[PDB]
Amino acid sequence: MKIVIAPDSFKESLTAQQVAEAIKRGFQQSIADVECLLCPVGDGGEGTVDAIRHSLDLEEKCLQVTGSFGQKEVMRYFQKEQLALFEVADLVGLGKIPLEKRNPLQIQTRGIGELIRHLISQEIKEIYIGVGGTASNDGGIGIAAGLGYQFYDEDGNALPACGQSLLNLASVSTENRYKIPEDVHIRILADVVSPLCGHQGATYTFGKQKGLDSTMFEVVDQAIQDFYEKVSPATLKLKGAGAGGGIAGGLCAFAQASIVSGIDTCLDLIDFDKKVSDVDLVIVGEGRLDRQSLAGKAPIGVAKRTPVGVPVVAICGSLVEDLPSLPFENIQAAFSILEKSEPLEDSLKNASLYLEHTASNIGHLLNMPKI
Amino acid sequence: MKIVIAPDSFKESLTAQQVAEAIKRGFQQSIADVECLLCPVGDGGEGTVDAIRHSLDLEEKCLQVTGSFGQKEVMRYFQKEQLALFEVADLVGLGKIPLEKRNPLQIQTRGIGELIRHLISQEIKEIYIGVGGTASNDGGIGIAAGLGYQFYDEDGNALPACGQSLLNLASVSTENRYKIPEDVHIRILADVVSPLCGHQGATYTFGKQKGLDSTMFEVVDQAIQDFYEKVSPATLKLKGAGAGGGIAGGLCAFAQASIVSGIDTCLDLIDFDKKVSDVDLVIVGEGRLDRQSLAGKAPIGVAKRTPVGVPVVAICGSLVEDLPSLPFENIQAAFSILEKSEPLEDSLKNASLYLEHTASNIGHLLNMPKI
Repeated sequence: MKIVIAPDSFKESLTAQQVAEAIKRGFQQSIADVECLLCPVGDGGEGTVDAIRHSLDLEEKCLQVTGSFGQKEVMRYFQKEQLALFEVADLVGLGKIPLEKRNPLQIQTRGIGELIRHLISQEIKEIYIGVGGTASNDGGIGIAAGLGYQFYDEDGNALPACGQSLLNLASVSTENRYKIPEDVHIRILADVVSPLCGHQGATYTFGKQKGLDSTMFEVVDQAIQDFYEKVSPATLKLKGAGAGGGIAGGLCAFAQASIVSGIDTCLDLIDFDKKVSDVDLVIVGEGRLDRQSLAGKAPIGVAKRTPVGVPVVAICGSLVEDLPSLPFENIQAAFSILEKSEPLEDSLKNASLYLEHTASNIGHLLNMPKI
Repeated sequence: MKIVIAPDSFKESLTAQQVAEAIKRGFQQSIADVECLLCPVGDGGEGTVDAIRHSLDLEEKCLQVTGSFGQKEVMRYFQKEQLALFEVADLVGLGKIPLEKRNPLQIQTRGIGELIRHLISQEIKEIYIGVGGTASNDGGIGIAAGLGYQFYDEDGNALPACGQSLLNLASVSTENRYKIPEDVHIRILADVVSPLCGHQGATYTFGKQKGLDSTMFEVVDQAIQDFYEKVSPATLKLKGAGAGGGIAGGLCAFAQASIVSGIDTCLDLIDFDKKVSDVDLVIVGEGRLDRQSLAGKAPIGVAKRTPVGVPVVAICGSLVEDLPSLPFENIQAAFSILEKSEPLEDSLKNASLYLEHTASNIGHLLNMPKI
């Protein structure tokens, strides 16, 4: 019996790789003679790159680039031939910026632009960018500045490249703008269709979680709009241009990048379609399983690509009550790993162990005879 | 496919019968040809008699007895063939007395004695009594005062019958002591091993859980110990005698009652053995499957009685961390119905929907062809 374990990561608890391994123990502990293929995935959220890295041989490289606060910092990315990959969070990620230094309007992102230029010079044709888990809200101006663009206010001053400056933006020079070769494809793995500006835009949707008082929302969101009205108004219509506090947009208007399905892309990169060829069972999952995760998130993404006749089972951190009755399509069952009423932070902490227990219990049920 | 659903009750949530019906539903929607036999069980806790009545025909009878505050109350008991069962909770039960009048030392339990005498006068030889979920803490004097014993204070006045009088108890007259026929057997179904006194006795273990304040712990506990030292010293050694604020002790001391395994006794009454003689799956479970009291729990008891070769799946409200590795004591799998992190109060209310979903998910895993 071959089981393909393709879980997403558990937000604030475990990487997809850790989830997959915990599930594998449970099954090895309960089903004799069983092949468990680990195939951790991602839907575009932070960690999605590390997941792909487990199914695709890549080489880790580093590059000294401008950090989130000016000083030179080393950024990472992964290559394989003319293919490269990297997470924008590896530079300006929230998970590496202590709260004492959290002003989404002070953070710099140009370093991302620099990374791209070096990749092109290195003869790289396919650049997959992960966005998300970011702590910045600069509508993307950093990517612009990082690609040539220069800004000025009501006075011909340099104007520091940061979100805060978008407030005092007037003059804009698009002279020495870096040109991306037409044979180079940049793709942003998206996990959300949030637009640049608006109530559902980047500033209103993710501004609070990353140190921005609601008062500045209505103002900053406005400055971001004017900025694009001048340089690239067509970007204001792009679906997921809001991801990364506007970084996704900056990448579309200045790096000619396009935003694609985070999960579908990930699945193609790791050869999921081949890995599930002639398989008995497929395990799916994520931290919270809701109506949306069954709409276009990792879980359903994996299920949709599973051969006909192959049962799919979900093992999640938790299930919301607004879930459709199962089986849902090919998803035959869905389990929550929670074991007892306890604080949330204790569940997240024992998730690995809980995951194993659930895999074992499920295993035992499968080992059960038939009468 | 024959299934026997033998769950215990889910304290402060559902009766064993309700739990079983919810589980049944889940299986009737996930398994094509399911034959579900509901067999609710109890281990002595409040609700046990009710579970028994679903598998054993008993005529419901009433009796005008002395209530918990003096006035006349109508207690209930159930008789079959020379046999009778009743729960002490039906008179002094916690789930039958609001906190407005909640004063554990002011509650009178002589009504239980009254009922027992009536049972004997009805020529009943087998009496099974459940002691659980009580609201009183009188060490059991109420049982004695209900069986003939009389008490007097420091100067010689007839002291009222309640925990409080234990504090002014000066002397006890054993004259009008009611004599229990030698052909009468009063057995107590207890789910606790708590002794009468001490730091793990009736007062200290369950006194505050409802009523008594911590400041009066020593006074009441010592006052109770003095009472037995004067009338029934050995009873102070009986395990479980602490059940029901001491009522289990009183019964043993003044009614020549014995303390038996609640769950095991219950399985015999409902005729569980034959019910599962040729079945394929037995479902068990309770509100909280814990280790500190693992051995003794209703679930494991029901399990160890399931025939050889018959898989047992436990479905519980929650599971403690110290649970042994599966399988253990016939239990092949142990699920928690929990779906998400939420206050215990919400899980208790949704308990019914959760059980249905968990049984549903289990059935689907059972319908999957084996390899």
